[PDB]
Amino acid sequence: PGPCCNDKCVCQEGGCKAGCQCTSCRCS
Ligand SMILES: [Cd+2]
Ligand SMILES: [Cd+2]
Ligand SMILES: [Cd+2]
Repeated sequence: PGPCCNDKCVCQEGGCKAGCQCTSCRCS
């Protein structure tokens, strides 16, 4: 159970989660 973009920038759609550490999706 990790974050969302640990191995999947899921912002392009809606796969992210309440743990966006990645830096390639302007989540909020
Ligand atoms: Cd991302
Ligand atoms: Cd994310
Ligand atoms: Cd995101």
